[PDB]
Amino acid sequence: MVTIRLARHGAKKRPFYQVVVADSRNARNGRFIERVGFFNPIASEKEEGTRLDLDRIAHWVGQGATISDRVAALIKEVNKAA
Amino acid sequence: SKEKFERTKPHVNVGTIGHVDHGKTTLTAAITTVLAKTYGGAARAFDQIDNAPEEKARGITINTSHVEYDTPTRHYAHVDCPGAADYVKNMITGAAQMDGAILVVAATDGPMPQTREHILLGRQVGVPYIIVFLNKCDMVDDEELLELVEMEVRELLSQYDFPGDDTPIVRGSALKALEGDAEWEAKILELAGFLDSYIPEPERAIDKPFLLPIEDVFSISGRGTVVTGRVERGIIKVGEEVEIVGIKETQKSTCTGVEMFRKLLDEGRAGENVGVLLRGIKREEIERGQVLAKPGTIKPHTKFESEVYILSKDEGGRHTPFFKGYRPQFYFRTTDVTGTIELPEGVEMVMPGDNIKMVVTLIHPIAMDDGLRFAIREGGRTVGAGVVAKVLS
Amino acid sequence: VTSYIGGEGHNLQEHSVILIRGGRVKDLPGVRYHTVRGALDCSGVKDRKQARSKYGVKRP
Amino acid sequence: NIKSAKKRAIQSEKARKHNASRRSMMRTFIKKVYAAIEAGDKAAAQKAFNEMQPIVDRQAAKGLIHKNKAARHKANLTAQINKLA
Amino acid sequence: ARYLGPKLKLSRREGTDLFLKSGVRAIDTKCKIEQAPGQHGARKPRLSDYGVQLREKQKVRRIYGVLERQFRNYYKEAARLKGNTGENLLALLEGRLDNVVYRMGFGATRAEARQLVSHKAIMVNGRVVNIASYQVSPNDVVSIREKAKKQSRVKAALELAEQREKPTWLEVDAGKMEGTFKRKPERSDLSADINEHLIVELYSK
RNA sequence: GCCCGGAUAGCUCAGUCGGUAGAGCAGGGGAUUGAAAAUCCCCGUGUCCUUGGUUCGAUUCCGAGUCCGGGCACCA
RNA sequence: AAAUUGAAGAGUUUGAUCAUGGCUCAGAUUGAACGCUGGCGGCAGGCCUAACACAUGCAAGUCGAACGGUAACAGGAAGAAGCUUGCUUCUUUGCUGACGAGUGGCGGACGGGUGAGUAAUGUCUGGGAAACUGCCUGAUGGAGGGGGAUAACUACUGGAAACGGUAGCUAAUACCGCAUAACGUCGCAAGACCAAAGAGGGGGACCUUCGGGCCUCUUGCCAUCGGAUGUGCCCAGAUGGGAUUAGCUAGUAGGUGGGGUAACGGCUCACCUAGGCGACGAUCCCUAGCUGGUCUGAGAGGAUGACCAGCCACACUGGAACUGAGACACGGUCCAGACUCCUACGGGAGGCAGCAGUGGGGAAUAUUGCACAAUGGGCGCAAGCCUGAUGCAGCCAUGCCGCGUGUAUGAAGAAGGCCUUCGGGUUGUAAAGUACUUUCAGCGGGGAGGAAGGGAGUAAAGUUAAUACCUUUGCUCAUUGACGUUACCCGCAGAAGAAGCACCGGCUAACUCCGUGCCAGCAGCCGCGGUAAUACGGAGGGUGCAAGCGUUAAUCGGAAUUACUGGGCGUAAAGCGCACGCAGGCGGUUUGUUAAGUCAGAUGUGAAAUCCCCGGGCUCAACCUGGGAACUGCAUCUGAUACUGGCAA
Ligand SMILES: Nc1nc2c(ncn2[C@@H]2O[C@H](COP(=O)(O)OP(=O)(O)NP(=O)(O)O)[C@@H](O)[C@H]2O)c(=O)[nH]1
Ligand SMILES: [Mg+2]
Ligand SMILES: [Mg+2]
Ligand SMILES: [Mg+2]
Ligand SMILES: [Mg+2]
Ligand SMILES: [Mg+2]
Ligand SMILES: [Mg+2]
Ligand SMILES: [Mg+2]
Ligand SMILES: [Mg+2]
Ligand SMILES: [Mg+2]
Ligand SMILES: [Mg+2]
Ligand SMILES: [Mg+2]
Ligand SMILES: [Mg+2]
Ligand SMILES: [Mg+2]
Ligand SMILES: [Mg+2]
Ligand SMILES: [Mg+2]
Ligand SMILES: [Mg+2]
Ligand SMILES: [Mg+2]
Ligand SMILES: [Mg+2]
Ligand SMILES: [Mg+2]
Ligand SMILES: [Mg+2]
Ligand SMILES: [Mg+2]
Ligand SMILES: [Mg+2]
Ligand SMILES: [Mg+2]
Ligand SMILES: [Mg+2]
Ligand SMILES: [Mg+2]
Ligand SMILES: [Mg+2]
Ligand SMILES: [Mg+2]
Ligand SMILES: [Mg+2]
Ligand SMILES: [Mg+2]
Ligand SMILES: [Mg+2]
Ligand SMILES: [Mg+2]
Ligand SMILES: [Mg+2]
Ligand SMILES: [Mg+2]
Ligand SMILES: [Mg+2]
Ligand SMILES: [Mg+2]
Ligand SMILES: [Mg+2]
Ligand SMILES: [Mg+2]
Ligand SMILES: [Mg+2]
Ligand SMILES: [Mg+2]
Ligand SMILES: [Mg+2]
Ligand SMILES: [Mg+2]
Ligand SMILES: [Mg+2]
Ligand SMILES: [Mg+2]
Ligand SMILES: [Mg+2]
Ligand SMILES: [Mg+2]
Ligand SMILES: [Mg+2]
Ligand SMILES: [Mg+2]
Ligand SMILES: [Mg+2]
Ligand SMILES: [Mg+2]
Ligand SMILES: [Mg+2]
Ligand SMILES: [Mg+2]
Ligand SMILES: [Mg+2]
Ligand SMILES: [Mg+2]
Ligand SMILES: [Mg+2]
Ligand SMILES: [Mg+2]
Ligand SMILES: [Mg+2]
Ligand SMILES: [Mg+2]
Ligand SMILES: [Mg+2]
Ligand SMILES: [Mg+2]
Ligand SMILES: [Mg+2]
Ligand SMILES: [Mg+2]
Ligand SMILES: [Mg+2]
Ligand SMILES: [Mg+2]
Ligand SMILES: [Mg+2]
Ligand SMILES: [Mg+2]
Ligand SMILES: [Mg+2]
Ligand SMILES: [Mg+2]
Ligand SMILES: [Mg+2]
Ligand SMILES: [Mg+2]
Ligand SMILES: [Mg+2]
Ligand SMILES: [Mg+2]
Ligand SMILES: [Mg+2]
Ligand SMILES: [Mg+2]
Ligand SMILES: [Mg+2]
Ligand SMILES: [Mg+2]
Ligand SMILES: [Mg+2]
Ligand SMILES: [Mg+2]
Ligand SMILES: [Mg+2]
Ligand SMILES: [Mg+2]
Ligand SMILES: [Mg+2]
Ligand SMILES: [Mg+2]
Ligand SMILES: [Mg+2]
Ligand SMILES: [Mg+2]
Ligand SMILES: [Mg+2]
Ligand SMILES: [Mg+2]
Ligand SMILES: [Mg+2]
Ligand SMILES: [Mg+2]
Ligand SMILES: [Mg+2]
Ligand SMILES: [Mg+2]
Ligand SMILES: [Mg+2]
Ligand SMILES: [Mg+2]
Ligand SMILES: [Mg+2]
Ligand SMILES: [Mg+2]
Ligand SMILES: [Mg+2]
Ligand SMILES: [Mg+2]
Ligand SMILES: [Mg+2]
Ligand SMILES: [Mg+2]
Ligand SMILES: [Mg+2]
Ligand SMILES: [Mg+2]
Ligand SMILES: [Mg+2]
Ligand SMILES: [Mg+2]
Ligand SMILES: [Mg+2]
Ligand SMILES: [Mg+2]
Ligand SMILES: [Mg+2]
Ligand SMILES: [Mg+2]
Ligand SMILES: [Mg+2]
Ligand SMILES: [Mg+2]
Ligand SMILES: [Mg+2]
Ligand SMILES: [Mg+2]
Ligand SMILES: [Mg+2]
Ligand SMILES: [Mg+2]
Ligand SMILES: [Mg+2]
Ligand SMILES: [Mg+2]
Ligand SMILES: [Mg+2]
Ligand SMILES: [Mg+2]
Ligand SMILES: [Mg+2]
Ligand SMILES: [Mg+2]
Ligand SMILES: [Mg+2]
Ligand SMILES: [Mg+2]
Ligand SMILES: [Mg+2]
Ligand SMILES: [Mg+2]
Ligand SMILES: [Mg+2]
Ligand SMILES: [Mg+2]
Ligand SMILES: [Mg+2]
Ligand SMILES: [Mg+2]
Ligand SMILES: [Mg+2]
Ligand SMILES: [Mg+2]
Ligand SMILES: [Mg+2]
Ligand SMILES: [Mg+2]
Ligand SMILES: [Mg+2]
Ligand SMILES: [Mg+2]
Ligand SMILES: [Mg+2]
Ligand SMILES: [Mg+2]
Ligand SMILES: [Mg+2]
Ligand SMILES: [Mg+2]
Ligand SMILES: [Mg+2]
Ligand SMILES: [Mg+2]
Ligand SMILES: [Mg+2]
Ligand SMILES: [Mg+2]
Ligand SMILES: [Mg+2]
Ligand SMILES: [Mg+2]
Ligand SMILES: [Mg+2]
Ligand SMILES: [Mg+2]
Ligand SMILES: [Mg+2]
Ligand SMILES: [Mg+2]
Ligand SMILES: [Mg+2]
Ligand SMILES: [Mg+2]
Ligand SMILES: [Mg+2]
Ligand SMILES: [Mg+2]
Ligand SMILES: [Mg+2]
Ligand SMILES: [Mg+2]
Ligand SMILES: [Mg+2]
Ligand SMILES: [Mg+2]
Ligand SMILES: [Mg+2]
Ligand SMILES: [Mg+2]
Ligand SMILES: [Mg+2]
Ligand SMILES: [Mg+2]
Ligand SMILES: [Mg+2]
Ligand SMILES: [Mg+2]
Ligand SMILES: [Mg+2]
Ligand SMILES: [Mg+2]
Ligand SMILES: [Mg+2]
Ligand SMILES: [Mg+2]
Ligand SMILES: [Mg+2]
Ligand SMILES: [Mg+2]
Ligand SMILES: [Mg+2]
Ligand SMILES: [Mg+2]
Ligand SMILES: [Mg+2]
Ligand SMILES: [Mg+2]
Ligand SMILES: [Mg+2]
Ligand SMILES: [Mg+2]
Ligand SMILES: [Mg+2]
Ligand SMILES: [Mg+2]
Ligand SMILES: [Mg+2]
Ligand SMILES: [Mg+2]
Ligand SMILES: [Mg+2]
Ligand SMILES: [Mg+2]
Ligand SMILES: [Mg+2]
Ligand SMILES: [Mg+2]
Ligand SMILES: [Mg+2]
Ligand SMILES: [Mg+2]
Ligand SMILES: [Mg+2]
Ligand SMILES: [Mg+2]
Ligand SMILES: [Mg+2]
Ligand SMILES: [Mg+2]
Ligand SMILES: [Mg+2]
Ligand SMILES: [Mg+2]
Ligand SMILES: [Mg+2]
Ligand SMILES: [Mg+2]
Ligand SMILES: [Mg+2]
Ligand SMILES: [Mg+2]
Ligand SMILES: [Mg+2]
Ligand SMILES: [Mg+2]
Ligand SMILES: [Mg+2]
Ligand SMILES: [Mg+2]
Ligand SMILES: [Mg+2]
Ligand SMILES: [Mg+2]
Ligand SMILES: [Mg+2]
Ligand SMILES: [Mg+2]
Ligand SMILES: [Mg+2]
Ligand SMILES: [Mg+2]
Ligand SMILES: [Mg+2]
Ligand SMILES: [Mg+2]
Ligand SMILES: [Mg+2]
Ligand SMILES: [Mg+2]
Ligand SMILES: [Mg+2]
Ligand SMILES: [Mg+2]
Repeated sequence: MVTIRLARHGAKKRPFYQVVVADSRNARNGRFIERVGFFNPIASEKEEGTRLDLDRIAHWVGQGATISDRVAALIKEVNKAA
Repeated sequence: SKEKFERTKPHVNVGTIGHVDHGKTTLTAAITTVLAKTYGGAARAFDQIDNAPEEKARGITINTSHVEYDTPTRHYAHVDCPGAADYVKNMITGAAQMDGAILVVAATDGPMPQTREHILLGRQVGVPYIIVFLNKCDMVDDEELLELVEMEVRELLSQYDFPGDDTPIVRGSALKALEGDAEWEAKILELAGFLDSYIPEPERAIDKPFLLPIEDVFSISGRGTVVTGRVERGIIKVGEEVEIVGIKETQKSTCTGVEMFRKLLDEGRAGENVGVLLRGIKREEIERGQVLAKPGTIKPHTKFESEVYILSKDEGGRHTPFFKGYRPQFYFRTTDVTGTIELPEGVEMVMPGDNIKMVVTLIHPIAMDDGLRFAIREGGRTVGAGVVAKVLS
Repeated sequence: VTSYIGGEGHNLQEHSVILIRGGRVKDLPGVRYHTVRGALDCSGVKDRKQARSKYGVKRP
Repeated sequence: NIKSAKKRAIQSEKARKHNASRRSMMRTFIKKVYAAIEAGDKAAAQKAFNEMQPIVDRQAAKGLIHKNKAARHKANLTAQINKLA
Repeated sequence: ARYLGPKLKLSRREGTDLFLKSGVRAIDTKCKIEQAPGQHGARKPRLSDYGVQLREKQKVRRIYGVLERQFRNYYKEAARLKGNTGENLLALLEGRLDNVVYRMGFGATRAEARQLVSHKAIMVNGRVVNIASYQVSPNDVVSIREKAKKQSRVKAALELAEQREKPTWLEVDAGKMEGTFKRKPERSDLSADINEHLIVELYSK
């Protein structure tokens, strides 16, 4: 099963997640098909915070790829009309 | 290493003293089987007190073995000393930690040369109390012969400066109590009563900072190097900073579990024999004689002034003068060490039976402070007691 | 191998376990090592002040 | 061993007792056709083929045998019946 | 981390006045400058080509108060940056906060300005800064916080800055201890004495 | 934790059963050379591993140690 | 708009010289070690050697919404008995919630670890058909009617234990028929043949025989054709060293036919032919995980493959298969072997190259910590449980990077040291002294951000006979942090707690004086020391780095000293003693003509990280991070014909 999940990079106490389309069996930081945006929880109100390319999500979710508990919330965060 | 040791009943360090082949080790075995059966503690046996090839083909004991027998009032911790003339060095370590001895004189042979040598070492080191035990009895079926030996022991103790006539002498066979004779089982149950009555609750130093002299080092397969010894002062909590000071140099370390006869502890209090497990130390690099101190409290020294009291023929020591360059053995807390003597100006010779101060350069540095008590020995016998005056290094 | 004993005076004799580093002396032909003064049974040089990491001596 | 999922040891042993018996049954019905092949006309061989055809297809559906295994034992075995007889 | 030794000794060895012990008084005349580096001060040096490079490097270090490890890092940034390697070396040094705080006149010496930066006095763009090495970006506003504003060391040290040349690239208010760093410093604006070319020559080999 | 061996002037070795230890090879002093090497003329240059004891007297006889050698064990 | 801005020499053969040519040195760099000295912090890292041997706890379970269990356990409900009639005793009740032990599902094959083997079975780059694919996901349509078992539990025994047997007994999504089946499988087609499992949340109406049936809805089950993701297999080139290894090879090389493989194949057989590889290095021997990269370099190259990422390989040693969608299975099974193991002598264990930790080896390398709070993973509708994966914490200057250790004034140019032509100089504004700070430690108080959620509510929607239940939801509640005495802030006290260690003859920045006398010692190269040492030892003085500094080892550089870019061979090292000559390298000249080379274009690809440039975020930096460029390539496809090749003439 392909799944859209966060990768967890960044320094100690300073996380930075690469949301990424990968196989369930592969490790968190390991193999993936292609990365599809990112997430930064320690960004705060500034220029950049969270980006998520919604065109590539239709190629995976439309076919048959699950979305993780956190990445599903960021699709709600980016919104369809807000 | 599983069952947690509950801190109930005061801890007391007991141990057997006496002549060679006199019932000293066999007494220890009798005390276990007697106290385990009636009260209902842990059993154990005689063979465990001394196995190895060295204590089987021979029969004699070398190593200071330990035993843990419990009674309603107190929790005793035994120290079975060797006894022979060859093994006085590893005895003194066992005798120093011991609070109240159990002397062993026998009704057939009576007081013999080592009994005098053992009690002499007991005084100068630190043996407050002592209890006699006649360890044959049955072999000579007589009322007059057995009681004449009791008289000579009272004389021995009182001559060498102990209470003597006040000490509770006990009679009883060690081998008869090993099997199951009702009269002889009860007579060594009586010795447990004499231990509670005569010896008081010992005075500990649970206030001034941590110190622990190492009596014997181990290497436990799985956990690491362990050091045993009575905690001279202070306490030991698990995961605390501990500095090892003495011979060679000085090394930083941390405690990772204290124990009491293969049982876990939280706080290793003062005045009780405990096995401290140190972190990241090899078997060879940590040797016997070194002390587990709290960092900063004590510093290793190779030179010091000290008020030495030399002994005379009557008290038992040297009987001739000596000059700078003389090298005897200085027994501090556990181990001994050799050192050159440098006398003060205006003192041509040191006569026997005299009070003087002197600078002593030791070959190995040992951890010491001002007001530490030591006993000088040389040539298989005592020489002089004393105290440390000033640090130099 | 043979190894040079630098500094003035040494405690080495018969046996005594010592540490060896690389370095030719360029005078004794064949001797192509140096004993590390301070490490193991090889002690420091007695009464040195200048250059004491070389020769393994502590502060005064 | 040092695990409570040793059920799979006794469960897999329990499987192959069953799994070998249904497998052994299948390959004997296939042997029954190869026995009929050699000295025989188109009559006895095709009777054995009609008997094993339901058994080989069935065992393929249960995941014992793969569907291509079953497909060959029809493909090659019909070719022995058709070419010789 | 810092020098913290005899400071005017460094000036005699180098020869020229390094502004290490500039302080309240203008001119020193209290060290036998030039002709006494040490005991053997009367010894005229032969001074090789490697010497003059090393002397010029050690001069620029000791003026700005930077060690070789951090100074060699300025060269590595200076090489990668555009323009000229020589001009980049010194432009990056001048952009330090302890150097800017000195040039504004909030510190008699550069070591005083460094301590003033380190001890939570200095504040830039509404944010306190402790780091002397803080690269002051173009268009900034360094200043002193209101708790430590108009303390005894700063008011006297600001009167010294009137006698100084005063840079064109930065401006100072002087009333409320508020500075304004505007553009990057030009080569011809400052110094006109410390050679950059010889420092580029030391590191390239 | 205990059994055993080993140590003699700068180096390699003799000498002892209490009678106070020597040999070569070095090293040093002088005449000679810038200093040497030889040449010539004179010297052991010593805590008998350390220290104590039995004695009139101990390298030598008997303890206790030093660092090193090899041997056997104990698992809070 | 930005993506390379890049190439240094010096000492040393000689009385001197120019050349040749080694030797050494100045720079980067590390998984480092060692010596001396050690304040903090931040981010990284931390058994390279014995793939040596291992005690202890722990690293994989999970659902009651599969099933018997009316339950091992703890607790409500119809009813019971004592007596302080609600306090106590106590049988029934899926019936209180759940769940010890089972039975079945899915997991255990992922995640972790380590490079022993492997020089090609492997890896890389680019292609290619003969394939399979649990979970996810498109479509179509099923799922109908039966049976015999079987554990647990008893019952009864065997065993020291591990672990059984014998008598029942019973449940299912376990199990097997049967009907049922096609664009499915097979056949030339006609034909034949091939499956399923059921659950849970609610109900008006009417059957009640009360176990309700039947509407409901979510989820599962089953067949096919599919996507997606994995994996299996094939080819081409590339991927170390040795010819003081020259021949190797019989299922070997190919065919026909049978078997077997998910799939094709000497995969494997039977016969048939006599091959196949080999000088563009087979075979044999030694060494080796491989790549993205790393370090170095002006670049070509040279070295290297710790950490992060992909692939392979292996799991106590040597084998085999079972189960499964996937293993010939790290914490499964079965044998055998070596070593530890416990017993009752019958027999049993056991597998740290999961995480801690031990001994041993070594120059050398760490806690038997906390936590699932986040991020993934496993099962489950979920809640949650599980997780040494991950996130933290401890230790270690092992690195990279930041801030420390005061800051002004200060002449008697003090004392003391050190030097002197004894006039003085120098240490030295150094110190003391006065003026000030108060970072960081040390105390005392504020306090984020890592937190998205999940639940009890609800609202309309969803959904239906229904103002239900689930799908989506938006509003009200009270909560979720191992880190944590957190990041950071603010008050306190007072310079207070906070500096070494190399070197100083030349190369190479910096000099005197004493001690010693080819001795003691130094030395990276040359070389210093023989009684006036700048080189030895100390002292003063300096210089260079500074919480580091040096020494050692290791790679490249300089070395144009293996030279493709870029060297030579009369006398310095170096033309075989001289011919002939096959294979091989090269080839006059003009027409053709292809298009192999070559060149141009175009598309696909060259994983991500790394590097590089412009940004951005941590007080700054290292560090993290967005986008770009790049990934110098390889493939195919279209062209160009000058050159080179081919084929003619
Ligand atoms: N007849 C008899 N013999 C006894 C008695 N107690 C002890 N013994 C014997 O005396 C001998 C001494 O043995 P043991 O006690 O081990 O010696 P020890 O007293 O420890 N001295 P060491 O350890 O120095 O040899 C043994 O043979 C023992 O059986 C007793 O009461 N009666
Ligand atoms: Mg894989
Ligand atoms: Mg937020
Ligand atoms: Mg006797
Ligand atoms: Mg005994
Ligand atoms: Mg005896
Ligand atoms: Mg007798
Ligand atoms: Mg007698
Ligand atoms: Mg440890
Ligand atoms: Mg097993
Ligand atoms: Mg088994
Ligand atoms: Mg099955
Ligand atoms: Mg069969
Ligand atoms: Mg069969
Ligand atoms: Mg049929
Ligand atoms: Mg089945
Ligand atoms: Mg199946
Ligand atoms: Mg630094
Ligand atoms: Mg720094
Ligand atoms: Mg260069
Ligand atoms: Mg001579
Ligand atoms: Mg002479
Ligand atoms: Mg002479
Ligand atoms: Mg002479
Ligand atoms: Mg003369
Ligand atoms: Mg001489
Ligand atoms: Mg470049
Ligand atoms: Mg050169
Ligand atoms: Mg040169
Ligand atoms: Mg020559
Ligand atoms: Mg030369
Ligand atoms: Mg010359
Ligand atoms: Mg020349
Ligand atoms: Mg180190
Ligand atoms: Mg070190
Ligand atoms: Mg060390
Ligand atoms: Mg730190
Ligand atoms: Mg870390
Ligand atoms: Mg390893
Ligand atoms: Mg192995
Ligand atoms: Mg092992
Ligand atoms: Mg065990
Ligand atoms: Mg184990
Ligand atoms: Mg536990
Ligand atoms: Mg476990
Ligand atoms: Mg239920
Ligand atoms: Mg339910
Ligand atoms: Mg299944
Ligand atoms: Mg793995
Ligand atoms: Mg990992
Ligand atoms: Mg891994
Ligand atoms: Mg491991
Ligand atoms: Mg690797
Ligand atoms: Mg490939
Ligand atoms: Mg490829
Ligand atoms: Mg490809
Ligand atoms: Mg399918
Ligand atoms: Mg399945
Ligand atoms: Mg699922
Ligand atoms: Mg689906
Ligand atoms: Mg469907
Ligand atoms: Mg029907
Ligand atoms: Mg029917
Ligand atoms: Mg039915
Ligand atoms: Mg039925
Ligand atoms: Mg049935
Ligand atoms: Mg039945
Ligand atoms: Mg049955
Ligand atoms: Mg049934
Ligand atoms: Mg089924
Ligand atoms: Mg029918
Ligand atoms: Mg039928
Ligand atoms: Mg039917
Ligand atoms: Mg029908
Ligand atoms: Mg039909
Ligand atoms: Mg049909
Ligand atoms: Mg049909
Ligand atoms: Mg078909
Ligand atoms: Mg067909
Ligand atoms: Mg049809
Ligand atoms: Mg059915
Ligand atoms: Mg079924
Ligand atoms: Mg049901
Ligand atoms: Mg129901
Ligand atoms: Mg109903
Ligand atoms: Mg569905
Ligand atoms: Mg489904
Ligand atoms: Mg498909
Ligand atoms: Mg599918
Ligand atoms: Mg398969
Ligand atoms: Mg690279
Ligand atoms: Mg580089
Ligand atoms: Mg470069
Ligand atoms: Mg080059
Ligand atoms: Mg390689
Ligand atoms: Mg390699
Ligand atoms: Mg490496
Ligand atoms: Mg590794
Ligand atoms: Mg790591
Ligand atoms: Mg790792
Ligand atoms: Mg990896
Ligand atoms: Mg692969
Ligand atoms: Mg593969
Ligand atoms: Mg494998
Ligand atoms: Mg494997
Ligand atoms: Mg393993
Ligand atoms: Mg195996
Ligand atoms: Mg195997
Ligand atoms: Mg499966
Ligand atoms: Mg199978
Ligand atoms: Mg399959
Ligand atoms: Mg496994
Ligand atoms: Mg296996
Ligand atoms: Mg695995
Ligand atoms: Mg394991
Ligand atoms: Mg296994
Ligand atoms: Mg066999
Ligand atoms: Mg076996
Ligand atoms: Mg076995
Ligand atoms: Mg491990
Ligand atoms: Mg270890
Ligand atoms: Mg070791
Ligand atoms: Mg270390
Ligand atoms: Mg825990
Ligand atoms: Mg919890
Ligand atoms: Mg989770
Ligand atoms: Mg699930
Ligand atoms: Mg589900
Ligand atoms: Mg667990
Ligand atoms: Mg844990
Ligand atoms: Mg650090
Ligand atoms: Mg270190
Ligand atoms: Mg100070
Ligand atoms: Mg000052
Ligand atoms: Mg001052
Ligand atoms: Mg002061
Ligand atoms: Mg003041
Ligand atoms: Mg303050
Ligand atoms: Mg203040
Ligand atoms: Mg603070
Ligand atoms: Mg505090
Ligand atoms: Mg929230
Ligand atoms: Mg929070
Ligand atoms: Mg929810
Ligand atoms: Mg809810
Ligand atoms: Mg609710
Ligand atoms: Mg609701
Ligand atoms: Mg708090
Ligand atoms: Mg907490
Ligand atoms: Mg103050
Ligand atoms: Mg101070
Ligand atoms: Mg003199
Ligand atoms: Mg002389
Ligand atoms: Mg001489
Ligand atoms: Mg001499
Ligand atoms: Mg030197
Ligand atoms: Mg010469
Ligand atoms: Mg001279
Ligand atoms: Mg002189
Ligand atoms: Mg000289
Ligand atoms: Mg030099
Ligand atoms: Mg010198
Ligand atoms: Mg010197
Ligand atoms: Mg200086
Ligand atoms: Mg200095
Ligand atoms: Mg460093
Ligand atoms: Mg270094
Ligand atoms: Mg090197
Ligand atoms: Mg080269
Ligand atoms: Mg080279
Ligand atoms: Mg040449
Ligand atoms: Mg030629
Ligand atoms: Mg020649
Ligand atoms: Mg030639
Ligand atoms: Mg010729
Ligand atoms: Mg010839
Ligand atoms: Mg050609
Ligand atoms: Mg040609
Ligand atoms: Mg041509
Ligand atoms: Mg040709
Ligand atoms: Mg031509
Ligand atoms: Mg033409
Ligand atoms: Mg033409
Ligand atoms: Mg043409
Ligand atoms: Mg053409
Ligand atoms: Mg054409
Ligand atoms: Mg072409
Ligand atoms: Mg073409
Ligand atoms: Mg064409
Ligand atoms: Mg081409
Ligand atoms: Mg091209
Ligand atoms: Mg092209
Ligand atoms: Mg890339
Ligand atoms: Mg590169
Ligand atoms: Mg920034
Ligand atoms: Mg900024
Ligand atoms: Mg980036
Ligand atoms: Mg990018
Ligand atoms: Mg691009
Ligand atoms: Mg790349
Ligand atoms: Mg590349
Ligand atoms: Mg390309
Ligand atoms: Mg091509
Ligand atoms: Mg083409
Ligand atoms: Mg064409
Ligand atoms: Mg042409
Ligand atoms: Mg041509
Ligand atoms: Mg042509």
